[PDB]
Amino acid sequence: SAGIVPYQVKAQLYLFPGPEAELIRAAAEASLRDYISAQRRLGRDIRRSALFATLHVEGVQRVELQEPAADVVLDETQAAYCTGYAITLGG
Amino acid sequence: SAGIVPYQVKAQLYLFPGPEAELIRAAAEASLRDYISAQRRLGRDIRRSALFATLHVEGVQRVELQEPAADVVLDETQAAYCTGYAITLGG
Repeated sequence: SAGIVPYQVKAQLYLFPGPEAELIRAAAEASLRDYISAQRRLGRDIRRSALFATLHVEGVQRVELQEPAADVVLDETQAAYCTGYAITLGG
Repeated sequence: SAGIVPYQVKAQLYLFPGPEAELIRAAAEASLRDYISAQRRLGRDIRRSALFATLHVEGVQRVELQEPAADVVLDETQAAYCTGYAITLGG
């Protein structure tokens, strides 16, 4: 099999309309980048449920998560690598 | 007129191998009860993404959320009511 498993995170955040909206999105992105780094360091699977939790910073009413469409499960010889992310407002 | 829209929360928690499973489960349930009361008081929609975030307390690796199977979206005259919950351990 391939040794590196690629994944992307594509999500839309739905917020209440207000001036903090762009900031909340940046907070969600920072939280995500922290998650990406942590999972890389700990070599863990990428779970949709954890990504929802990661993106649900304060002010986020719902998260629509397009990618990854399914969990990223690694076999014993694989490592996961995030090939990019796109966190936008729904909203 | 508009009534009350019922929902239940059925989920299984998959935890990281380590401490006592039951304390983590109680914390997730406690977090859930807070979410239920908060949404009822604010009359907001019930979103699966928010429930994932709610159940992802420390120690939780993955959340399987059976119910509610879909988001509970209310019109301007409706209210949501949780008719019960079941938070169990996966493995």
